[PDB]
Amino acid sequence: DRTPLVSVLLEGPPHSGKTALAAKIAEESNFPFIKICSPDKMIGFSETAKCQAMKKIFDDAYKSQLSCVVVDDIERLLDYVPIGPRFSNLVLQALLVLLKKAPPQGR
Amino acid sequence: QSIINPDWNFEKMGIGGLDKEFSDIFRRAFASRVFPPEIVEQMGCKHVKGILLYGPPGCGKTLLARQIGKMLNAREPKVVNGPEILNKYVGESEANIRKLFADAEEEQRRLGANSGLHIIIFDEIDAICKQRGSMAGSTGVHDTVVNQLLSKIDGVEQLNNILVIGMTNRPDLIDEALLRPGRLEVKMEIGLPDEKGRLQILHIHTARMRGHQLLSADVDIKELAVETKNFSGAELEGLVRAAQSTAMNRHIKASTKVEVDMEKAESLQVTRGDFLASLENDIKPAFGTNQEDYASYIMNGIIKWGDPVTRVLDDGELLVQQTKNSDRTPLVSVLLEGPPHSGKTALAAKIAEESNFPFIKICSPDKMIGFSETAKCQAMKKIFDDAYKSQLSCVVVDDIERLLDYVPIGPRFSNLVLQALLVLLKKAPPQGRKLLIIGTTSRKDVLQEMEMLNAFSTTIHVPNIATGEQLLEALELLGNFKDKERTTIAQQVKGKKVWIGIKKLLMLIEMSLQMDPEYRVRKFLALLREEGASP
Amino acid sequence: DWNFEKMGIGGLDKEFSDIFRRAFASRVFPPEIVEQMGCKHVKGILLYGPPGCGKTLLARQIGKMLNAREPKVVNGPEILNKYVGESEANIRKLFADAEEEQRRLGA
Amino acid sequence: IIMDSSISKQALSEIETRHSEIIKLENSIRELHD
Ligand SMILES: Nc1ncnc2c1ncn2[C@@H]1O[C@H](COP(=O)(O)OP(=O)(O)OP(=O)(O)O)[C@@H](O)[C@H]1O
Ligand SMILES: Nc1ncnc2c1ncn2[C@@H]1O[C@H](COP(=O)(O)OP(=O)(O)OP(=O)(O)O)[C@@H](O)[C@H]1O
Ligand SMILES: Nc1ncnc2c1ncn2[C@@H]1O[C@H](COP(=O)(O)OP(=O)(O)O)[C@@H](O)[C@H]1O
Ligand SMILES: [Mg+2]
Ligand SMILES: [Mg+2]
Ligand SMILES: [Mg+2]
Ligand SMILES: [Mg+2]
Repeated sequence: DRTPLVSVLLEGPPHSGKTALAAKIAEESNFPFIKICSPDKMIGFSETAKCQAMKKIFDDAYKSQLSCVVVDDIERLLDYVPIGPRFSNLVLQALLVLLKKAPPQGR
Repeated sequence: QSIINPDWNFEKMGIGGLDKEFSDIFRRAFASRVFPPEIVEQMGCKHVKGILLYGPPGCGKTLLARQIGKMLNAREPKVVNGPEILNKYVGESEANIRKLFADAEEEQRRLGANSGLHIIIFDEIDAICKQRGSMAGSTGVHDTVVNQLLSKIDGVEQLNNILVIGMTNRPDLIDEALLRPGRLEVKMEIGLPDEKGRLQILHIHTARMRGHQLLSADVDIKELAVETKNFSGAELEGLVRAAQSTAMNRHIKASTKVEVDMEKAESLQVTRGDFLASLENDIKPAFGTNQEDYASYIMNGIIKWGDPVTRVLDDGELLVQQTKNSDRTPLVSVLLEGPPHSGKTALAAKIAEESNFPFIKICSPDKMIGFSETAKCQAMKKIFDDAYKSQLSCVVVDDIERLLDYVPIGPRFSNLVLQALLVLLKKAPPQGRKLLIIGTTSRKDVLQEMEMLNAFSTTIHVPNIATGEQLLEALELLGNFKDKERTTIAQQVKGKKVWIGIKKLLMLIEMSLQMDPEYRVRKFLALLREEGASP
Repeated sequence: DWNFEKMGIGGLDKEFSDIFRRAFASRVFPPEIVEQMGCKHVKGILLYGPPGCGKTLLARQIGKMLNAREPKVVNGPEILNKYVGESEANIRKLFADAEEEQRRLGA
Repeated sequence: IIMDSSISKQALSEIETRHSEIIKLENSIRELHD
């Protein structure tokens, strides 16, 4: 109860099998509510649409007893390209505020 | 006798903490109408024939309607519901609206400059009198009704024995013509009870039970009145009914077939616990408060891990005492700085709580997820505007760098928010008021670059554990490792350097307490040494 | 005659008990104590939630519980009529028998 | 640049005796009864 929020990050070289080890960990927990937020369901969306989708998915998790959420391929959620560099700032700010927002009491 | 009756009453009737408004309205109206006519003719002035009441839902307007209907010695009041005069057949709406004023006009004709007054109460007046702009609808019943009423109230003919009291829940949806001078003047607002009207209301709604001795001696009215804040009369009555309901059901038993415990519920009393439970889980004020924020920002309390923790609180208390008792400086600001994961927001919240200022607020980024900069500026402006309506205030803006959307690649941020925050730190409040602003940040140098550090008045450091003895003291005060484990931990830390913040210490202890007893200390030491880093 | 088992609404126990406590409690106790306490009765209930957790079953069974007249149902927006000032009459035509009995008998 | 609009109609209290049968009332009062 001292720590009602925990986050972890999987890192490694590309083409190494990371998106298939987060799914297994999420599945083996047997939590009641499990959802995966991948960027292949948001093809062509502008910044605001992505922010709203992520916010809705995170709100769906505050109305349960305990849950797990997967954010796979971060580098593609907030568009990134080495030239420039260029990226979206709204998505980065939304993520950086959502990663430190404890849920309602006792969840 | 002119109009009023000898028994003013105003306490048996039921109307509660509305004294200044009633006295003021009796001053403005019902004064020229009660006086020797000769003096009035000597000045030669006419009366006022329009009053408008508005306020938040549940304040007592409708009750005032009936009580005024009883609290006069005139002929009789005619009360008509708002949207009941519209009729299907052509021309009947105007017939209904004009049918109301016949008696007053006839009597004025019979006795000009004499006779009593007729009072018409138009409940839900906003239903029929809408803006005459478009209405985008065939037929002009809505326009015709308003035009006819406007012609009747004021027109070529002059009527001086009629008064209209229009009560509305939202003045925004009212035609412009009526609010203009000459149609409806002296508009009052009925707000929420402050402290004494609240006690009067709770006494009015509880007199009966004490009359029959149904309230246990444990209950105290003053305690409940003080505890409940930002309530409206309807909320108070609902709370009383909820406590009553909690007891009524307490004395009953029904799982299979409804059954009352007669001869077991013959004696019934209401205890303070019933009131507390009802107030906690049954009735919640509509205006809202900041209980969740206060209980959520200080999650694990505040402990004393050394000297530094006391100094910051002492300086905050000094600043508060300064803002209380000075007239040359109506505005004061302070900045809290430190490395990340050091407990700055919690300390700011505690400092704000220690003072008993009537108005306190915390404006944090958590409420503005996905907002563009314009919305952020509007929200901050609204917060400060609302804070500009009291004799004392305290607004806490935490995590400044996350308000401007600062990222160190280029770098890039928002300009409108920066300028608005730079201007709102130097505007003094309206004369005879005070304000105290506290800020929380983690990157002092960046702010120093933008020329914002010189707008603040002072800065206070917030250090973290930097000595083995302090770490041992904090561990002891948390009470997790004891006896031999603490002995070995103290042995490993040879009074050397430990640059770790409090939040990280909590996280490390929790992560270390997950294995078997034999390996806990080793894991804790390994994590402390690896992440230990250097200053 | 009435038993909670016969209505077959298993799954919701705290909600039903709370509703029975807050509303159908002041109409069970002897009729003199309530008078002394000087308390009116609560008139109104609101139910909301996801699509299909049992909100219309509760309404139906509560309606069939009581030993009084049958309920009056208004299926969605069934009170709108073309002629000016007829929807108001339609709505006003619902609280008709209640007013008559209230004015005739009293308590 | 578009806005669809709905309309609401009202009936008329058609009266048989508001003209041409006030004359028929006279034909019933001043003539038939006379
Ligand atoms: N000053 C007061 N004295 C006594 N009771 C009060 C007072 N203020 C509020 N109440 C109680 O709360 C309610 C006040 O609302 P009321 O019945 O007057 O309707 P209203 O506020 O005009 O409603 P609406 O806002 O929809 O027009 C009443 O039930 C009354 O008992
Ligand atoms: N003496 C103390 N002072 C402050 N916090 C303490 C103290 N003792 C225990 N704590 C715990 O440490 C927490 C401090 O971290 P907090 O949640 O306020 O984040 P923070 O320091 O504002 O973080 P960041 O700067 O990264 O946003 C307090 O909420 C409380 O849970
Ligand atoms: N708590 C429940 N117990 C038993 N059946 C239920 C329950 N909730 C829903 N149902 C079933 O759902 C159907 C009715 O649901 P319905 O009242 O239409 O829900 P809603 O109106 O919220 O869509 C029936 O088949 C009923 O048996
Ligand atoms: Mg991948
Ligand atoms: Mg009212
Ligand atoms: Mg902080
Ligand atoms: Mg339904």
